[PDB]
Amino acid sequence: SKSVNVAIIGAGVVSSAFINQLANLKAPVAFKVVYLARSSKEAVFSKDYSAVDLKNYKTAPAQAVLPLDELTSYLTAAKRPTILVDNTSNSSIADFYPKFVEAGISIATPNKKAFSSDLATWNDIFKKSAAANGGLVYHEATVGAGLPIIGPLRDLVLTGDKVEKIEGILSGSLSYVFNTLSTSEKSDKKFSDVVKVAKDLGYLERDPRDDLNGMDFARKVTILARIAGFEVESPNSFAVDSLVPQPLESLATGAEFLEKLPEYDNDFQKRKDDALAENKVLRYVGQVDFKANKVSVGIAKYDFDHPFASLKGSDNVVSIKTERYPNPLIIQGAGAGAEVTAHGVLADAIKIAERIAN
Amino acid sequence: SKSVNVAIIGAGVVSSAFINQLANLKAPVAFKVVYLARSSKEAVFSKDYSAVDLKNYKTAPAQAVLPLDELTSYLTAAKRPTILVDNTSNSSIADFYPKFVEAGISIATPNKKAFSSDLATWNDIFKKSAAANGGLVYHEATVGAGLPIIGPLRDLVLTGDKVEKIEGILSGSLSYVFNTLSTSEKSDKKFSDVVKVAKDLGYLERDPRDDLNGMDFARKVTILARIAGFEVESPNSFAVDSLVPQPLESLATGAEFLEKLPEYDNDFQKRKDDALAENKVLRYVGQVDFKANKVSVGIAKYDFDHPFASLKGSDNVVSIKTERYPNPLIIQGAGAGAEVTAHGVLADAIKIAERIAN
Repeated sequence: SKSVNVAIIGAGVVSSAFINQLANLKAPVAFKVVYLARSSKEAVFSKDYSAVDLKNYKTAPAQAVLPLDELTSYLTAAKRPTILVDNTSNSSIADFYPKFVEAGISIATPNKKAFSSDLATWNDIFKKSAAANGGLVYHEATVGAGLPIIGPLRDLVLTGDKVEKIEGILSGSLSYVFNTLSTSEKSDKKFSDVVKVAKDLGYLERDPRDDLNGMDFARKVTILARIAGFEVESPNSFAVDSLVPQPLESLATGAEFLEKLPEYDNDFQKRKDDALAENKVLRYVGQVDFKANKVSVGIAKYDFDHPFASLKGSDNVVSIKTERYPNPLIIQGAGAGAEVTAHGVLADAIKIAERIAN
Repeated sequence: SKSVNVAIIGAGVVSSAFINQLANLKAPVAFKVVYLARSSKEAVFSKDYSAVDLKNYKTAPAQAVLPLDELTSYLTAAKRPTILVDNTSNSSIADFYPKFVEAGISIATPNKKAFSSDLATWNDIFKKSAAANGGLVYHEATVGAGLPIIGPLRDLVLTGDKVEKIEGILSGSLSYVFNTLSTSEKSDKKFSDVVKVAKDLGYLERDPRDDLNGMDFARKVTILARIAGFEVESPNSFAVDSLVPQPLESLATGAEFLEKLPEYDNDFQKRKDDALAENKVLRYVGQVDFKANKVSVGIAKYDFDHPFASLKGSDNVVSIKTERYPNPLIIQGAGAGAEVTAHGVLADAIKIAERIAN
């Protein structure tokens, strides 16, 4: 009986999986899609706020995309509780989050641009969200896709627990590289060989240096740190050890990087064998250490029986050590993928709907 | 600015841990406690619904507790959104949940008696909850205390994911004994000596057979199965391999049972030492197998690399394999304790207040 209006701004397979899960959703609160941008130029919507048929939105009559200023006024004029679903990674759309929040529009998004920018933007979003009639901001899918990381961490902070240590493998592609490369047994597999097979399997982009610089990893560490109380200024304000070797960053094309990368496999082989000599595996981790007053993203060593040393494939994992959890809360699973990301976004949008629908 | 009325029913260490966490809460929703039952005979409440001072409820003028039928009328007469916090294990208040829910009173509790009984009681509670003006029912603290298990599992079922395999260690007591009695090495430590430690170390209660029959384990498995769609009739509808030998069940004293347990110390030694030759570790797990259409609670052999083979003492763990998670979602951490249980109840209460307050 209760209902909310939904505006979907998507592009790729995450948006396609979200619409399909939304169309097949059987829930108490009803969702009515009034705006759906298929690409960066087309959008499906009616002047009378008629429901967009999610079964045939791909062939429905489309118009030019409403600018963010005009989309806000369009959604406000319906006089209904509305949720904005930002299924992109667009920095421009993320810059418009404060305007959406003031106008009473709620946001459910996997985009982490607005949450891993400057600290001022972070404080600005949630201050206007806490204000009267401010929209709700749920962003569980920004860290670990549908894994329950941000939600349980916010409940920890809200009820009075004090977090002292957050460790995590928050990149599916880089988790695959190190789990395939560094185990508890002797191995001769080369760093460049696993990078090249991870690229053609789909874990790394066609140019792997976008994933190997650890910047996307650092954005997720910034989000968890700010939720936990470690108020980081930006993902550039702490140490992020890029996996790209220094003399290979100026190369313009990916083929030149993949051609020169194998000449650094000797340096990685010795480092992996050096840690194996002291009975440890290598892992590319992000750490929020309140005790050490340190936030960092880089390679670390872990004992053979450590939970991180038994990760398989591209599984993500996060370890949350707090005052009430001397032994840390550990959550692991698939941290990426179209369906699991769309699940995290839809779960957030349902929680918002239960709170604002009428 | 917005608020709900709260009626707290409690007893011992969890109730005091919850009241302290609620007294120091800095949340956007206000909680006005209009009824606080300290013991089974004394309660603090006023004719005018005056708020109970949470820092002085112990040294306040107390009245006789209101019977359940009359407590419901007292709470509904205020015409305010109300949450009942049931910090007990009492079976009479659990039986009254349908009356609480139909009256519009929401419930947040760690008491699993209402959720681990007959299947007709389970459907009745959530049908009256789903009905118009029905109270919300949040019970995350029933399985794994404050660990995020029921929440995430409800979400993926709600968004259309198909569960196919749930495994879990759900007893801190039984997790301890099986961790310090079955490893990848080789141990002559016998079954009685491990139990004798927890016999008087607070892990096991006065009568060790209470935490060895696996019935509390079976209660939590029943809850997870019903959430995921395996509608179990009762915890006595599937196999529960009690660790208490049958000839020892007839004894009336826990000390007399423990002294004749070493008769089977060599039988478990045979069980333990043999599984090691198979490169397997013995763990006491609960399983919800949708493919085999079977629920069970008992001993099972697990590999050395399996996550269940390296648990930190009494840490609980749950594994959820679904259509979207071929590699299962795994959540582990402390599954018991007054502060972490109270946190699970408080986080649920906050989620309820976010949905009903005005």
